[PDB]
Amino acid sequence: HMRSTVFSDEEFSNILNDFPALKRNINGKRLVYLDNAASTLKCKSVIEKMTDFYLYHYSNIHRAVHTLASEATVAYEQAREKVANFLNASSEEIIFTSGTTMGINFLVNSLAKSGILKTEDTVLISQVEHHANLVPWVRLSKFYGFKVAYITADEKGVITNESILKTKESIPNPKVVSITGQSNVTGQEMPIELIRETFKNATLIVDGAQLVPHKKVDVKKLDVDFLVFSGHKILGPTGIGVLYGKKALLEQLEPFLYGGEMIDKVTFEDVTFNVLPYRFEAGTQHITGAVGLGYTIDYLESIGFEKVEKHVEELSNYLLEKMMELDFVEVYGPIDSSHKSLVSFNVKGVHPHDVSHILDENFGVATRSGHHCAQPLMGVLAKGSKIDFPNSTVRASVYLYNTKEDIDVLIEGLKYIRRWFE
Amino acid sequence: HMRSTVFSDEEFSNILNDFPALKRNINGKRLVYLDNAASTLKCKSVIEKMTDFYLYHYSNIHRAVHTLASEATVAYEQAREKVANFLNASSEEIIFTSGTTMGINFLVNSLAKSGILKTEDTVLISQVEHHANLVPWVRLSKFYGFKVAYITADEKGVITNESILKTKESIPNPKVVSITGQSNVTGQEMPIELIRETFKNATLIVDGAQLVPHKKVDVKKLDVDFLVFSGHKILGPTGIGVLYGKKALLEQLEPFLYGGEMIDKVTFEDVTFNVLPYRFEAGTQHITGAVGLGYTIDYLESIGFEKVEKHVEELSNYLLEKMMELDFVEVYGPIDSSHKSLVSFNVKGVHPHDVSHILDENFGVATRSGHHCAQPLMGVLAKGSKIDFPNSTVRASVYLYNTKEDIDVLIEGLKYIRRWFE
Ligand SMILES: *Cc1c(COP(=O)(O)O)cnc(C)c1O
Ligand SMILES: *Cc1c(COP(=O)(O)O)cnc(C)c1O
Repeated sequence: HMRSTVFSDEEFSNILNDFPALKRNINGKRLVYLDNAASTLKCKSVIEKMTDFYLYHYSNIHRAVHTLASEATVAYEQAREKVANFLNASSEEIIFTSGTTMGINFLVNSLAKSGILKTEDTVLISQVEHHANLVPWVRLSKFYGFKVAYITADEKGVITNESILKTKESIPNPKVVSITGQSNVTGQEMPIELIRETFKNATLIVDGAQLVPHKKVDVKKLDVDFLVFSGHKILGPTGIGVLYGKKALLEQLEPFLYGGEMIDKVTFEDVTFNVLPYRFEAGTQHITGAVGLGYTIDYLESIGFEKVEKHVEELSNYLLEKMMELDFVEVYGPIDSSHKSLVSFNVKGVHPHDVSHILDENFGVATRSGHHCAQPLMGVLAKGSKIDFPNSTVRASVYLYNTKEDIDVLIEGLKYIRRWFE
Repeated sequence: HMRSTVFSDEEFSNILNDFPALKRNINGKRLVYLDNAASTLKCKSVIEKMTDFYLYHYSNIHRAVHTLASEATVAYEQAREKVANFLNASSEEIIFTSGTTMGINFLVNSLAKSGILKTEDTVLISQVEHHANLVPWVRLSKFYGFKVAYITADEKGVITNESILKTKESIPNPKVVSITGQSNVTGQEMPIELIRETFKNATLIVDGAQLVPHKKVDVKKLDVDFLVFSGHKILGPTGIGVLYGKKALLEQLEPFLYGGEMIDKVTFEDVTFNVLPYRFEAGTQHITGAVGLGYTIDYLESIGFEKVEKHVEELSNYLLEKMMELDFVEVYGPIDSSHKSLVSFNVKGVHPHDVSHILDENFGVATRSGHHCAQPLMGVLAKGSKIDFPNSTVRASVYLYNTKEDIDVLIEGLKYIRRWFE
């Protein structure tokens, strides 16, 4: 018994067989893939469907008169609809992009050009944001003149409900609030609805890159204005992301990028724009990445996405339990049920890169060491550290095809690393 | 005998076998794919390599933290080298993007943000430009205040050497010149060396999206400042493009997009940027797309790119001469050896969309009708037309896997339309 409360040994066994990378061995040990927070492994049946699409159903899309162009166009718009149903949005509220990062850049630039984010307006973000939801705001404040303010994290990197309510006293009327739906370092799932009510007049953006892959997201319930995520973190193709926005807001936004398809009329001197969603898709999109993403979502819904979520939840609880028992590790983030997907940590007396190196070479375990694209968060964690804090951490992250046994290999690995450095 | 002065019947038939779409039949007719100028068919061996990458050598990149991460990093970066070598560029001068369109948008925003293209300045483009190399200039000139000027086309859409000189009399020192390498409507390969020598102090950008797939481009010899093209038009994956820029210029440009990997140091208040080329690659790129495009380049080089080029030339000249024989069609563009790849035309008394539909439903022939994302050029061609010009054209376009027989099926379909429908 694989030790699941969610999947039978047969269903689960079938799932694992969908991921050929799991048959890889590193120095004679099976691959134990715990770097899911950076990117995920690919499903053979999904990738075969993309291959069939490239080889037999492919051409450029829209203005479709010939047979392949119709097929490709229909498949692409069908993919948009699968994504809209997955988020409870309408299809004209789904814009295909290159990724989360592009999505955030699209918003900052489009909000400023549309006249919504002005000089001396304030954008409020959190201290635990990924560079993708931090650097565009901080750098572009120098060109457009807005100010950036932060919701502060505690010395373990936690954004408490109290911090959220306290920030509102101090920054009462932010023009934009952009926050992570879940930290790629602390593992903390954020209280999005509490944020939405506390900053009732703000344009609210959620960085969904870590959240969307393992937890149900209903954009109407959350009442977010915009949400972004990346395909490659949900078993999907690279080069494909999603931007969701409220139809009423998208209708007033200046396009980020310009070119073909997004126009209606072009003259040498002026342009007008197409309707939604095409207004915000300039030139040839990642047609096959979109179709592939659609097929990824079909795969997840065939397993059943509530089961995906529960399985990841039980893996997360087990990972965090086992990590908390080790007396020679320091763990970051909340020790509560908001903590999901991943555990960032340091082994006392051992450099993070050595932890990841030995885990990989001697135990076949893939983890990541470093700042995890959250350099300012590291400075916050340093203040609460009780060790000689290396300004970086090790990170183990779980997803669909992981097991409790994978986690037991990680633990065995870490014990070994402690005994080896003494 | 397949009528090639370039490939033996043996080699040619192996090349055809690489493209499974060619086995498709439309109402009993074999696919005759002549919409290459929109996008190209995919090679099975290439797509199998991409499949092997996705399933067995996949992870996020640029940090040597575990075995699959290193593999994936090496593969992506060797793909960057393959592109650099194909264009005779250094690898730090090659930036992966989502396509040609994102590439132009990058340049316009970055040139403005960097203080290079200012309110006083003029960008010179041509009247034949695709929307990708027209709309961003026109629309952003309204936010940034620079001026847009145009090299004029004659009434068949031809950009003559004399028109280029005449523009130089009125606009002797444009800050930026952005010009097509080859028009997607007239097929005219532009005289890039002439343009480079005539505007020697401008920042010269070439939109190579139609050109690069079938003609050797040596960026050092041409001495262009920037060049852009799209993967999907050179047998490659969707969602992937290339931007080439001279190292000395890339080093002074503000990045277009911000996020992970493109930074060096991030604080809550300031950022610094990574080295070339990563300065201009924000967040996770289309990893597998880049690898695929490398393998596409390998494939073209195993055939022999000079042979590809000569095959497309021989096909282009046959297409144009057979179209010139037909007294019921109006042909656009120059009737000389500058005309390559594609022929835009109208059938007298028949709407372009009906031509395309009849060709597809009766002859298996894929063509495109519409404005081809060049609406201002349509207005230019309207004045030279001798028929009731429908503000659109039919276009047939040839590439590697096409044959003189394919072109003969097109011609037969056009005569069927004339003879019977009528
Ligand atoms: C991965 C991630 C991003 C950036 O995604 P890309 O796909 O690399 O553009 C942003 N935010 C969070 C929280 C992430 O985990
Ligand atoms: C196709 C094309 C473009 C746009 O390419 P995308 O891949 O759609 O970004 C730009 N210029 C010309 C001349 C083209 O043929």
